[PDB]
Amino acid sequence: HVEVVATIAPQLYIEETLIQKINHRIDAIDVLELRIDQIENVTVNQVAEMITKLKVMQDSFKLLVTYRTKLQGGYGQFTNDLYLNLISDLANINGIDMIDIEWQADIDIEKHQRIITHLQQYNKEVVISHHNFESTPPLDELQFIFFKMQKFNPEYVKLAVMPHNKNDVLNLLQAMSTFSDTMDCKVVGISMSKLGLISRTAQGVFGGALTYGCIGEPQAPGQIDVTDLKAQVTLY
Amino acid sequence: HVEVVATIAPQLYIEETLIQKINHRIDAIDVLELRIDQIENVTVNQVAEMITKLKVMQDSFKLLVTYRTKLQGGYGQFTNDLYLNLISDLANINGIDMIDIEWQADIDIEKHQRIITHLQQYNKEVVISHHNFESTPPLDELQFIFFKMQKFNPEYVKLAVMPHNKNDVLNLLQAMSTFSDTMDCKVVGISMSKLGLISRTAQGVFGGALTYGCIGEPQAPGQIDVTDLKAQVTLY
Ligand SMILES: *[C@H]1C=C(C(=O)O)C[C@@H](O)[C@@H]1O
Ligand SMILES: *[C@H]1C=C(C(=O)O)C[C@@H](O)[C@@H]1O
Ligand SMILES: [Cl-]
Ligand SMILES: [Cl-]
Repeated sequence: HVEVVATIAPQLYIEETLIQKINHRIDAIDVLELRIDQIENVTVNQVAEMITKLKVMQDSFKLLVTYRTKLQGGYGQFTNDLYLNLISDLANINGIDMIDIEWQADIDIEKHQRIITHLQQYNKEVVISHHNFESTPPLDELQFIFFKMQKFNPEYVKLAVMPHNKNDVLNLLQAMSTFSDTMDCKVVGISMSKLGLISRTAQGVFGGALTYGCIGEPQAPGQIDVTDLKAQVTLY
Repeated sequence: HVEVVATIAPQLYIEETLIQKINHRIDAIDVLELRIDQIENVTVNQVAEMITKLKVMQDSFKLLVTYRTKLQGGYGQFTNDLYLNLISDLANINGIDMIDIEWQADIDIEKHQRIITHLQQYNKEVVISHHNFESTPPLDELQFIFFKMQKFNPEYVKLAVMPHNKNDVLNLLQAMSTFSDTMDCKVVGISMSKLGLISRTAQGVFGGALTYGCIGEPQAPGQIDVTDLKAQVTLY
């Protein structure tokens, strides 16, 4: 039941060459993730334009739009206020199925619940996400983070962490697995880098709902092509 | 550094057709495991004859001979006395590189140390093995079993256990991983069945030294072809 996400990161012009590679991989892709943080001064209208090119394929996959802030390992240098206005305004593009919203311990909980409630009222599935690109907290802290993110009643919680050792990979898998056993909410757990690759291929074994791959070059530490990732998912 | 084992289980006649399939897979196979417990009243001289056919390939892989008792999930119904005489007598076949000897909590420790010391004096590498085909003990018990088997100073310790859930798979990986961090001894940890398949493909990720696959049909619960298993090992 694990769905394969293809992450793309184009500029305001989605190339015909990229549309072509998406189509060659159509049977591997359940979710197409349009990263937009790589577009300096991206607007909602530019996102709407790019989605017009993708929606022809809307029958073959769900569309997820993700603005990854620089603080959380992406390229987005929007202010928190401009970022949260972008997330809220993405509710109006009909073609979007899913929206990523970032979680960290210092957020305004009230504002986050307002935006999340708004996205869901506009029939958008919310992925609440947390990335640590430096380290992997101990097991009890990983479970704590999943627990705090699920309190917003999102469709998905996503935790991505950087292992320094084997135990860090096992702690991410164990946290995801325990969460998946106890909660209705869908869970996504990533151990990044080649060391954590087993979290991407065996995601379904440990109760996770999405696994992220690329079409060309790795879009995050440890990513492989979605054709190869679908083949991996199929093995487990 | 994880070595791929190809398990074969022939009758006194090793078929030319089997020798052919071994040769097609020569680049995937580091260790050829000749199971012999499927041969009722197998003798050391019959093993010696079969090894004559295999030793032409001795440059391309190590030869491991394994008598798996019925109590430990194999077909061998030799008495403990006849089984331990077979293990000791395998020391005299020059072509054998490795010998599997079974461990369980009720063994005569003195006799086991004598045989293990004899095999090693005859320049055989010892794999001390324990199989539980019904269940997976809790983490502290898994570590206990590895700890008791390593006290014999074997070349390898091998624990194969049957998971009932995700936590059982994670406990096998964690036990193997902790053992590999603290001991010089090589370690092999198998979670059997499709649920435990990640233990076979990601064995090297968690500090394990061997991973077992087949040439045709699965020879143990969860096994895949050694070509596909080598490809998996190569990914991690
Ligand atoms: C979340 C996680 C990713 C990953 O680790 O592969 C890729 C990124 O684009 C997603 O937003
Ligand atoms: C030990 C383990 C095996 C496995 O689980 O694949 C196969 C068996 O032949 C080995 O002795
Ligand atoms: Cl699809
Ligand atoms: Cl070889």
